[PDB]
Amino acid sequence: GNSEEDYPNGTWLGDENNPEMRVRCAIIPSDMLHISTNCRTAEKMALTLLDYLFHREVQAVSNLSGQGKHGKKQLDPLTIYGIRCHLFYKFGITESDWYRIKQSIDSKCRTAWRRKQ
Ligand SMILES: [Br-]
Ligand SMILES: [Cl-]
Ligand SMILES: [Cl-]
Repeated sequence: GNSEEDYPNGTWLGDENNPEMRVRCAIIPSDMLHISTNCRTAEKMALTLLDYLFHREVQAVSNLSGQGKHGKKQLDPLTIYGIRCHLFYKFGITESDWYRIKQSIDSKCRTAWRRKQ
């Protein structure tokens, strides 16, 4: 989401006060606060956000780059940037951290695909 109207009942990933580090999403306010306090590492928060933001059927046919053996859709890039910003504001992730978090997201998408077979 670039705007509040995209998800009127949702939340901002990142910080609403920063136009360059915010992405509107479908997660409701109380659920976002639950994720904040229950997901105690950046990796756990990333993977939990992924399950709130992308249906498992979408995860099964997607990955970050949109590449695979018979094609994969890219996970929505603006939403992924929103995850990055959200993790930065909560945990202070570095570039190295983010690369690894991306590896964990891609592994989760591969697991979603395997579970369907
Ligand atoms: Br990004
Ligand atoms: Cl809150
Ligand atoms: Cl778990």
